[PDB]
Amino acid sequence: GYLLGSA
Amino acid sequence: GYLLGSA
Amino acid sequence: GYLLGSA
Amino acid sequence: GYLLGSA
Amino acid sequence: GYLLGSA
Amino acid sequence: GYLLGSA
Amino acid sequence: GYLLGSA
Amino acid sequence: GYLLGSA
Repeated sequence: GYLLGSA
Repeated sequence: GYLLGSA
Repeated sequence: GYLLGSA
Repeated sequence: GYLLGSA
Repeated sequence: GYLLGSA
Repeated sequence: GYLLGSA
Repeated sequence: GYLLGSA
Repeated sequence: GYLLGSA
């Protein structure tokens, strides 16, 4: 699984 | 922000 | 924040 | 299992 | 900032 | 901060 | 597994 | 198992 994000 | 997650 | 967990 | 996070 | 994690 | 753990 | 980030 | 983090 993976998670990709900007903040 | 932007988010993409998958599992 | 962002979270992804799996079990 | 796994856990991925930002804070 | 930016984040990518995978497991 | 950022976290990834797995076991 | 891996984690890549900027802060 | 492993743990990877920033603080």
